[PDB]
Amino acid sequence: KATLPDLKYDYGALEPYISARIMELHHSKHHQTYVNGLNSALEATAEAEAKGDFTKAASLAPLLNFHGGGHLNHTLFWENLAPASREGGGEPDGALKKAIEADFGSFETFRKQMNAALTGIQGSGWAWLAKDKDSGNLAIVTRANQDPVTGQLVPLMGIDAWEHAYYLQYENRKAEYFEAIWNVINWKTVAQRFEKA
Amino acid sequence: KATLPDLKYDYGALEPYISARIMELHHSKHHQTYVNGLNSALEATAEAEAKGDFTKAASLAPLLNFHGGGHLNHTLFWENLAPASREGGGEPDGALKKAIEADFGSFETFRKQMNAALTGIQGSGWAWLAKDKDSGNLAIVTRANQDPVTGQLVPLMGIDAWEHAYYLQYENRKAEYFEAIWNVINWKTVAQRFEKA
Amino acid sequence: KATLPDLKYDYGALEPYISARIMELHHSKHHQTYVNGLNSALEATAEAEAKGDFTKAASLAPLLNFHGGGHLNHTLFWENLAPASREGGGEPDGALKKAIEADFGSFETFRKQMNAALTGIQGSGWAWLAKDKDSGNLAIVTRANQDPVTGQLVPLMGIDAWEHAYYLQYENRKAEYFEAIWNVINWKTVAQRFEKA
Amino acid sequence: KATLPDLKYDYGALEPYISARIMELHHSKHHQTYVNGLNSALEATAEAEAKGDFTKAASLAPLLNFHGGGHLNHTLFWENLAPASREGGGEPDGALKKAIEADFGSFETFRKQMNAALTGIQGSGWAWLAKDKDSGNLAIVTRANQDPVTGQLVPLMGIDAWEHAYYLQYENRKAEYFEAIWNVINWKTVAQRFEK
Ligand SMILES: [Mn+3]
Ligand SMILES: [Mn+3]
Ligand SMILES: [Mn+3]
Ligand SMILES: [Mn+3]
Ligand code: NA
Ligand code: NA
Ligand code: NA
Ligand code: NA
Ligand code: NA
Ligand code: NA
Repeated sequence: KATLPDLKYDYGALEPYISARIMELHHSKHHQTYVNGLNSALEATAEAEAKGDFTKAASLAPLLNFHGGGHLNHTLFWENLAPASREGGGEPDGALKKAIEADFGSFETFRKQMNAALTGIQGSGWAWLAKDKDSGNLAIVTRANQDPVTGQLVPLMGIDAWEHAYYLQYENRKAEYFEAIWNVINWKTVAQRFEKA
Repeated sequence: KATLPDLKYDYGALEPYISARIMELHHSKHHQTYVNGLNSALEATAEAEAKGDFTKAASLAPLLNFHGGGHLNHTLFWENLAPASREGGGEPDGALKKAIEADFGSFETFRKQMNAALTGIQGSGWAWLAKDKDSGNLAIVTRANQDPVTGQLVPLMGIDAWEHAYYLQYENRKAEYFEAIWNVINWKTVAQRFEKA
Repeated sequence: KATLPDLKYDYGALEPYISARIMELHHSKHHQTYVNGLNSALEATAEAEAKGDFTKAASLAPLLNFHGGGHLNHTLFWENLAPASREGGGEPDGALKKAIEADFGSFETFRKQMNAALTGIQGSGWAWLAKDKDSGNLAIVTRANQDPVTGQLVPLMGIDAWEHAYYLQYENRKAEYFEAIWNVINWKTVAQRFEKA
Repeated sequence: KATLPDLKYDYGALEPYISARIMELHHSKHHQTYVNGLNSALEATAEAEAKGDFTKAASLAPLLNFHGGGHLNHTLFWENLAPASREGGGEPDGALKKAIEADFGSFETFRKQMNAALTGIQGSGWAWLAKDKDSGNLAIVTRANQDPVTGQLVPLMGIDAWEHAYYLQYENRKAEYFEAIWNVINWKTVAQRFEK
């Protein structure tokens, strides 16, 4: 079944940009809950279907979307987060940089639009840098709740805008979080994602 | 494996209220598409799960909801329709009639409010008479697209408000469709559901 | 122009159930932001309407829904909260208590159903005890984000399930918050609302 | 007062690709209903605000989005439609041709993508070729119901996937409609919107 991926660093390795207690709760509590809920959903869909109860199997689709989205979203999230002193922060280079410039004008303009995109989210949700699977063309998208980036879009970089991703440190000052997190984004990971398939 | 149920009468039995062409298409084409989509979603989900691809599994949630919802909703829809010369039309009686009367004042008022609810649906959707699983109180709810009536509420009588349910015969004049369909509602089916919920 | 209502008590007066900092931010930051956004939207709608720019006028709808809902919800929310030493806590009496018994069997069943409702919200949202304006029947509903309770239902008592409502004090342990808040619900306010709806 | 815009041709001018009956219904009944609906929402929002009733004003937001969106979407829709014999059909030229070829690979690749997006719409909705207001970066997007394309994205070409846009002629065969409509898309208009 699905498992919680370990982090590549200690919970407090993203300070002062994200607090240890946030990293701790977020990974060990919130994501774990999505892992658990993802396994429970697949198991119920399975057991309902072996019984020919499609009404029941189809009634689990929202929980599969919520938890399956959560597990995926957070997995990609830790992956593109890293300590500022090491591979976190800065900006991309090579092929990824060139497409960002060609699709957004500059990295700085992309940053602004993404922060703007994050700001505009009403309630719980995510903003993503994504590409078209076929052309590679880049876009800034947002997702409500745990809805994922899938299908025609491949996700490259995600910032979680749920209140639980920042409130303990930044409280209602969500702008400060959105500005701060760029220091711990791992653009090496984003490039790998972009430069593949 | 999920299957398209046959109707209990011929495609033209509900004329003049719903045309034979509408019924034919609605069943043979539209509902069939939902059945196939449901089995396809469920196969693709199991295929993924065996290969530990939870990303793919979760990505199929929308199609499971949509097609799983279409199958259930249309299944119940056909069941609460019957030719006017038989079990269709008229008004409910017995415990059902008293329950309608309790929660809506009269059958006529319920019929008025449901017609309004159908009229107020923006885009594609369904209106249902539903029953609270604990108290038994009745209400009119609306659902977008093919989202089902599930959880706290049990569906008893549905009317489809997607344009394919009426456009060939009534065009934009949805109010005429909503008024006409009461002539072919199977209140014997509804009362059966009412007894078991 | 819309204005921030004043609380009827000091920020720390709902302790230990809700912390002072939470009440402070929730009222002076979050609600104040909705009030500002609502006025901003209504000014913008008027400015475009006078220029015959109906494209602009329509585009301001999500903001009008978002802020105007947030204004309504929180206004109501402060009104059905009070200190335990005073009007807060306990159980309702009179017509309300009995109406609750009629539609949920007991006050405690309703309580469990409310907490179950709150817990089941995916993402940001609210749970309400509402009353049907025609039948007088009570029900528990949920709303996404700041989507209000309007139309056929009249809100009677609301609980806020957005994370900023509890996270500083309860962190991810929302069930502690949902359980804890009943000690500061103002049933007399809810009773006034019941009487007049 | 918002008003129903005039079409620049007779209702039967888009046949055999869109029928006279669909066109007449779509314009004279559906869009007219969005026009009246918008004006009513703006009125009641005007009434409400004067009364200091902000609960009533906010409660009108769903209708404003729905009707205001429908007015905008259909306005643009007729503008990017024209009789095949004239401004309709064919391919876009100019820098718009170049952009599509840059962003999608080919017009043929782009077309298929949109047709697939349109087919992929669950329920009522639209598909749009849009550009980013700041970069000119093209995207295919979809909107539920009458939700419009505003803000960071500028719509350039819309195709309506509501069932009332095709069912009378094509019935359930939505793909037939999606493939057909390309012979009456006005790319001159789409090219204007692109050049802003
Ligand atoms: Mn999160
Ligand atoms: Mn149908
Ligand atoms: Mn709040
Ligand atoms: Mn249309
Ligand atoms: Na990490
Ligand atoms: Na591009
Ligand atoms: Na907020
Ligand atoms: Na709205
Ligand atoms: Na959409
Ligand atoms: Na036909």
